Amino acid sequence: HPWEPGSFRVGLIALKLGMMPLWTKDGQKHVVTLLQVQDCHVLKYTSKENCNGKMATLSVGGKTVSRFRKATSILEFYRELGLPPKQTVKIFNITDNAAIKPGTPLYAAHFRPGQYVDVTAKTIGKGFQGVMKRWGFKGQPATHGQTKTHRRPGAVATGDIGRVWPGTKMPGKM
Amino acid sequence: TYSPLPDDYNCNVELALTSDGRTIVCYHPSVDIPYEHTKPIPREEGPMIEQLSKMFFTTKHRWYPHGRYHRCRKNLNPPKDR
Amino acid sequence: SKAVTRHRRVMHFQRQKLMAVTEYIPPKPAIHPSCLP
Amino acid sequence: GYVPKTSLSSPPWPEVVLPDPVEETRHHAEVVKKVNEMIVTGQYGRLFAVVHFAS
Amino acid sequence: FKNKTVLKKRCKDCYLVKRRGRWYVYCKTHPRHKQRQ
Amino acid sequence: SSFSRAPQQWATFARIWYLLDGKMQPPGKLAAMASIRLQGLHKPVYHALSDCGDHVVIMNTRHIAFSGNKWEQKVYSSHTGYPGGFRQVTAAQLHLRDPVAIVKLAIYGMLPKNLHRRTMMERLHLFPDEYIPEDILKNLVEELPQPRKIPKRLDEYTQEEIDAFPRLWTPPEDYRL
Amino acid sequence: VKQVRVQFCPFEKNVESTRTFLQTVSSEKVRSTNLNCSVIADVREPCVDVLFGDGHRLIMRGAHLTALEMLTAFASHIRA
Amino acid sequence: RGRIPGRQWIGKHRRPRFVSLRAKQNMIRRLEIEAENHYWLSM
Amino acid sequence: FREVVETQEGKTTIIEGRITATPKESPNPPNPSGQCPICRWNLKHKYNYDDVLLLSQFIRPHGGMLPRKITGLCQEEHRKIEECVKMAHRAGLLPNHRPRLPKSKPQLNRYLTRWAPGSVKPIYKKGPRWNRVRMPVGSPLLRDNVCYSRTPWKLYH
RNA sequence: ACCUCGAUGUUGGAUCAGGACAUCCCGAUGGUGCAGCCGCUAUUAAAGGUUCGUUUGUUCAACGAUUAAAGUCCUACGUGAU
RNA sequence: CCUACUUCACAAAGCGCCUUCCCCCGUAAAUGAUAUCAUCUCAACUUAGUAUUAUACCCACACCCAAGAACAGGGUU
Ligand SMILES: [Mg+2]
Ligand SMILES: [Mg+2]
Ligand SMILES: [Mg+2]
Ligand SMILES: [Mg+2]
Ligand SMILES: [Mg+2]
Ligand SMILES: [Mg+2]
Ligand SMILES: [Mg+2]
Ligand SMILES: [Mg+2]
Ligand SMILES: [Mg+2]
Ligand SMILES: [Mg+2]
Ligand SMILES: [Zn+2]
Ligand SMILES: [Zn+2]
Repeated sequence: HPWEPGSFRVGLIALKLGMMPLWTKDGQKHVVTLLQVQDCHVLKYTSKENCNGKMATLSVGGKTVSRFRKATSILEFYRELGLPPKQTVKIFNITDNAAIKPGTPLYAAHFRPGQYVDVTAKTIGKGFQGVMKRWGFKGQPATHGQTKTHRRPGAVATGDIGRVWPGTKMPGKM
Repeated sequence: TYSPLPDDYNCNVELALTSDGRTIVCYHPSVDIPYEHTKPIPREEGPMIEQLSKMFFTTKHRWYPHGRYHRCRKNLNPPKDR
Repeated sequence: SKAVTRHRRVMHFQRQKLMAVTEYIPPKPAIHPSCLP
Repeated sequence: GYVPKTSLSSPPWPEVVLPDPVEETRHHAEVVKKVNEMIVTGQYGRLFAVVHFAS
Repeated sequence: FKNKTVLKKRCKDCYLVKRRGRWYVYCKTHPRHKQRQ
Repeated sequence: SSFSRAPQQWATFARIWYLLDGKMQPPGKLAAMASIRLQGLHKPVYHALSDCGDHVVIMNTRHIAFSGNKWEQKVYSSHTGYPGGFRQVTAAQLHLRDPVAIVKLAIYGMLPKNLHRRTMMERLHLFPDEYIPEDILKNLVEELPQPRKIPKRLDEYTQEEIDAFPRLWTPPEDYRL
Repeated sequence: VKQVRVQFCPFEKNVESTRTFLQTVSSEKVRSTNLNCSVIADVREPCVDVLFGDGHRLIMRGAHLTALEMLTAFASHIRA
Repeated sequence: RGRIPGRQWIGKHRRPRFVSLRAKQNMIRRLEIEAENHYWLSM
Repeated sequence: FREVVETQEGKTTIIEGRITATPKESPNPPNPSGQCPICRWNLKHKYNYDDVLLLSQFIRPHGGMLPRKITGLCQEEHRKIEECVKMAHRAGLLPNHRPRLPKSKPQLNRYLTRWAPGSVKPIYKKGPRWNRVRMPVGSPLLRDNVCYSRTPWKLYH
């Protein structure tokens, strides 16, 4: 179908290769990241009614992986689709105008220069981190008597409530 | 024509008093369902608990097991009446 | 609290009931005189 | 004393007309006779009874 | 608009209007007479 | 009578499906009826330990009617738990957001505050509009009378009723009206 | 406004509206507001004919119009 | 919110108490009984 | 009832008034000597907001009330009729008496609305049990309406 | 002088702050002895913010330099099993 | 987040870089009755006046790991 206002097309699943500089004609540097589209294919399509959401959904799979390390159901699904199993499958909300047959490949040219895009990914896992690094708490002074308190959280709550509010910023996985 | 209650359901109530007025008699023959008011006879743990709750219109809680304490406290030979 | 207080002292519940029971009841003139000739 | 039909002109409950005493007493007698004939002919199975015993 | 518990018409042109649930003294010749309950 | 023990017990402790139509009905009266039926308090064999509740299906819950200015004055309050998470939403706003929350909350409040309340709410079924699922419709057994009789509009009043109602005054002939 | 003419038959009833309209329009304040504006309160059903400065005519038959309505229409047409 | 200072029903600032129609009727009934008592003691 | 009709012909606009047919009070009122229509027809305390057949007789074609000097109503019954008319309009029982002239507003069914919907603030802080902020229902002007129930009307909820 | 003296650790600061609005700044609005710029006053608004230093243990105060502003409070005068 | 610079060096960081998107209501006005004027309207009503936030995100042995206290998670073609 031709493009119409209010239409949302499918995206891709790329692989973060790295970063490099890129200079514009005004002599300004910009750090630009490299996203490589590695074996990106449409895998599944569910219509508005089928998914019950406000928009249809297209599943897109990327970074083909070994068939020996995938669940039997996933292997069956990919065998029926006719493609090797992909590392990640993500769901894109689209209008019915942008429906694409499952199995079709997607390419980096799907986007074009000058466009503006949104990129979602799992952030670098820093594990169980202290309050200072996780929430940028000031911490306590290094000297002037401080006994065994340099990076600990201060008061976590007030005395009256006699509890800790849900959502309190505490040390934990970051 | 007056009827204290509708006679379209259950028995047909008819109240009376004996001549002395010292006892009330009630005649309540049961009403049979009319043939015209009738139709012809037609011719994992988490998912399991969710399915059972959907089936029986209950909550998930009752379908979880109980500890040995409660299981052995339960009386397996309860008294039976009638 | 003294018998005479700067504020309206709270009455004992029985006294409150007594006052409510002994409130003034105006005479109701059956048919309202406004719409009688 | 006429009142035009409004939501409050008449009581919400329906108006009930009780049977006239003479005809109703005749019906009372007829029903009592019917039940008495049932008892005479033994047209009853189990009988239950509310009985005041002790207290 | 000044908040007043008692509203007074401060000139001939002031008028009382009950708007958005409360009384207002509005005035066009002397806007400073504008009062809100 | 004359039934076998198990069929008799099944018939006695069977759960019935009732239908309420919430069109122009007070959510409170709807909730009272629904709570009675859900608890099973309408059964002579009722007992809190007998699990004698019945299914209640309320349709047209989107078209409930509030008496007075409750649409703007009644406030539904909740707390997400997090600091600053106190949300107070008026009845109109809550109705516009969820067309079932008003009746659901009314029934939840009227139900007893014990561990059977959530089971009773599971037995409860609410639908914003006339549409009902086919399985629920087949399950339906009885339709309860609407607690509030809907007053008739002038457009709905028949000419016979208008003629029957007398003219109460002679308007002046030379009045612009 | 250019000219205003009011005609009526006083011996015939239903002339109070037009008579009060005549009194109000001829009130000295209006004539001082527009001295150039000319009133011709003839009399001989009752009618009021107003010719404006733009050569536009308003005709108010005050048989069944109250003075307030006639004056409101007159002011509205003045505003134009 | 909506606190009664100190203890309810005793302090200067007590929790307000309001008489219901039920209580009014009860008191009126007792008053009627006592009026009849006055009458029967007056002879 | 007279109606004002204006016709623009050329540049000479005419405007006249014609007296159309007018309703007449039904013959033989049940209670003659009643000083006003309501007390004359024995309706002093026997009508409510939903009695549109009664209310519309005191209604301008666009929903406005009629003056006392014209209707003949006593002051108390005029106030009662005005409040009942407001409640009926807010409940939607007068669909043919709408204001003269609309974006689609949300449709919330109402009845017995004392206040204008847009002039009441939400009760965010309802008081304690002894000082609860209650939501008015109906009108106090009808507190004396005939009560067929043992309990009186609850004007505040 | 009602709980606590077979212990409820109590100034100021650090840390983290939750909350109220009787709003210091940012938003909208009425009045003005509102020409404009500054202001003053009142209604609504608590989403966000509300500085760094010299002396002083100071909370505060003064002073220096700023800021859109450098708010008033409650929280065991919040928070010493941090 | 690490392409540069910096601490530094298979990486973690800032002193470095990148992205950050909607309201809220107090009043100001139209038409218009009660009260044929007028009146912004706890009259019916028309606008500034919007929330019902919208969209976004997520949705299937053993060894190594940008995943991690353990567990869990990703890869092993
Ligand atoms: Mg440090
Ligand atoms: Mg030490
Ligand atoms: Mg140390
Ligand atoms: Mg206390
Ligand atoms: Mg002591
Ligand atoms: Mg003492
Ligand atoms: Mg101890
Ligand atoms: Mg404020
Ligand atoms: Mg103190
Ligand atoms: Mg007007
Ligand atoms: Zn003034
Ligand atoms: Zn009267």
